[PDB]
Amino acid sequence: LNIADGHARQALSPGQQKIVNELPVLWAESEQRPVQQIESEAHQAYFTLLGQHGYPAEPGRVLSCYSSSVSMEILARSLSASVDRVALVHPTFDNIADLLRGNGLDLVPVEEDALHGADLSAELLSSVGCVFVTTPNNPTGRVLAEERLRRLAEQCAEHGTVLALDTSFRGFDAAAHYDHYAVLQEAGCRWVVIEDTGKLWPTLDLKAGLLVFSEDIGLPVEKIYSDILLGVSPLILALIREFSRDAADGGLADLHAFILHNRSVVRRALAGVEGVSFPDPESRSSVERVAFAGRTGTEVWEELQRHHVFALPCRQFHWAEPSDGDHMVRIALSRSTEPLEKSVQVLRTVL
Amino acid sequence: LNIADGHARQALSPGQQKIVNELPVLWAESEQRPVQQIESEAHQAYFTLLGQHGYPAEPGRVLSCYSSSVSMEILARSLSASVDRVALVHPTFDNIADLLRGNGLDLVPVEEDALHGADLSAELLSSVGCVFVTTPNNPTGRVLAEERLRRLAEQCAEHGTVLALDTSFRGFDAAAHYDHYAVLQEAGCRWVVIEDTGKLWPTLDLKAGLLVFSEDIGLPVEKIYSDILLGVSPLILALIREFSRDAADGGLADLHAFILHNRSVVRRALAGVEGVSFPDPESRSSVERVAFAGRTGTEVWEELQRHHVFALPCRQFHWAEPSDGDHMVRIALSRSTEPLEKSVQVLRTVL
Ligand SMILES: Cc1ncc(COP(=O)(O)O)c(/C=N/[C@H](CCCNC(=N)N)C(=O)O)c1O
Ligand SMILES: Cc1ncc(COP(=O)(O)O)c(/C=N/[C@H](CCCNC(=N)N)C(=O)O)c1O
Repeated sequence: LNIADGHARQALSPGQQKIVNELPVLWAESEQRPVQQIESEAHQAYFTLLGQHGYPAEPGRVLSCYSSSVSMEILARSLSASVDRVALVHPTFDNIADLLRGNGLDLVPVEEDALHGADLSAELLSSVGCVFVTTPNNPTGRVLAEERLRRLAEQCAEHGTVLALDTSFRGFDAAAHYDHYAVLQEAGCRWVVIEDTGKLWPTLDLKAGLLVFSEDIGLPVEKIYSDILLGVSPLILALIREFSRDAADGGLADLHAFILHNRSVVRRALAGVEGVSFPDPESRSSVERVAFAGRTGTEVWEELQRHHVFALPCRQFHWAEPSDGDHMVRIALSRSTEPLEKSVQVLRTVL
Repeated sequence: LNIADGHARQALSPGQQKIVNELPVLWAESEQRPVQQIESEAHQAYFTLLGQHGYPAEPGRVLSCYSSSVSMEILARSLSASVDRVALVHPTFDNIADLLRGNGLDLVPVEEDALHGADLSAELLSSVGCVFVTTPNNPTGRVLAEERLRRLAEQCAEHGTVLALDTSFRGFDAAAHYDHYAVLQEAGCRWVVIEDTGKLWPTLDLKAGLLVFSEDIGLPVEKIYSDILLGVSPLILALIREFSRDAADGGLADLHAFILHNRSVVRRALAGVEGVSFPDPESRSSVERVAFAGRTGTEVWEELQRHHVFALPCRQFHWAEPSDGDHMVRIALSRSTEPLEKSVQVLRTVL
């Protein structure tokens, strides 16, 4: 009863199973056509699916990577020559912090209330070479609103600061489907976006990170990318294209309704308990934070393990101040509903 | 007419076509069995296929990565924690150098004749924390013989040096099919090997790098691997498993015969031209160097392009002295014979 890893483990839909049934046809197509044609079609399907109409479609402005984390490694190393300090949203997915810090960058935490609620201080922006924002954020689900993205982008441009976005959870929240690329190109900061197909669908970790960057980024992303790969499998791009097309023809709506149901299953199952609260009431992400007073997320985690239920304590996400996450756990929602409901039912009895 | 990229673009055999036809069955399998089980089966079939029987089969000793270059990035960044200087075979695939140099390692080139023909000097082993050998080497095809691998491993153990091997081309040459792991364990040096499935078969870049290391490696490979990925798709591991089994069942002998045929087609078209010569007469790799007098490899490439034939100039492999490769191009042999044959007929008239 794994509710820890955020990737999708629910069954395929009928439309998605039909895609999988035609994998030999996609293989034939991948053998027959220029990879670039399929990649263009995959990018267009995925970006247009999620409202990113102004993405740069000239071949080579979007670099297909095996994963978001590969893209992130390329970005961190590309930053490390010219940047000492990154302002990083806190909490966020902890590997972002480990990848930046492992490549020699010093991190400055920016709390969410500060990031979403007001302009960043000039003193901060002038003291960092990059601002890095996960939107929708993991674990909180919080979406950087369009006006805030615009003001942040403008401020980064004013300060010569790179604006980097990790938009991996984009597909789950329509609030994140306004055209980010329009905003960034309009603002004219040096920017980079890491899109990710890998959390949306149960494609057995067949996915791509998509590293997108402004023409003036002034970082060696293209070169270091080239150092790591020539490209991703056309079969995976064809897969992405088809899953995006199925998503465009109602699949995406069905996925939102399914995550909403599982989020509901979780909140109904725990609402009467303690002492329990749900810090992110408006989140539509595929992961869910749960907070409780009295006990520690680590304790709760330890006890759930005894019952073969595996969630995540939240300490790891508060990468600058782990005690900040002492009283919360994270629960994965991209799960078949029956196994998910068993999981939180154990959680309820433990509490 | 692409004869540049090393990856395989020849037609599927009947038996490989049959594996592609079962991709939906392998998908359902991947959904239903623990990834670790499939991974162990994939590893066992690939290592055993190529004679690497003493590979450490305990889970977690073989780290499955999206590609050999991802494995290489992990190794490079791990080395930089405690190593300043790496001795690297020269020429070799230039990403190996660009990844090491880009993670902050200083490179000492070791020409192939030094590496294969004599012990490494005490002066050299006093100055480097790692020796890195690509075997079979790309682009030369040169195979590190068992006697030299043993002696190299003995010297690394004596000095405390890490011995690192890149064995992506292993499957093409039966001279590389003696058990490298037995040699490395016998010597007791710190060692790391990057195996790669992606050059052998036309799998549309569905592949894994396999990062294997001694228990005393004393480098943070497990931590850095974990920061970049959790694992590779079970569908890709299942495919590796099935392609390795088809190869054990005669595929591999047929592939050796196919590559030999195509090498003969190239040499048939060219060995009487000019001024033309073949630097690596004994190579059995899927890539082939051609030398010429008078003109430059870059200039041959430009003329080939005009006729829509894309080969590779060799400068980039001589990563410490590119002018060493000024008079050579590389030709990909993992190609359908007819396109390859058109390609060299064009290259013939050019020369
Ligand atoms: C905002 C964000 N950006 C990037 C990544 C990197 O994903 P990647 O592994 O490279 O495919 C994550 C990962 N989230 C983790 C899944 C861990 C990887 N899952 C997997 N099985 N491949 C989580 O939320 O549990 C993330 O939340
Ligand atoms: C000894 C060696 N170790 C690692 C690599 C990295 O392999 P990877 O691209 O990560 O799957 C190569 C690559 N050889 C290059 C292929 C270029 C990549 N092709 C692709 N389509 N992804 C060649 O010889 O042409 C190599 O020769």
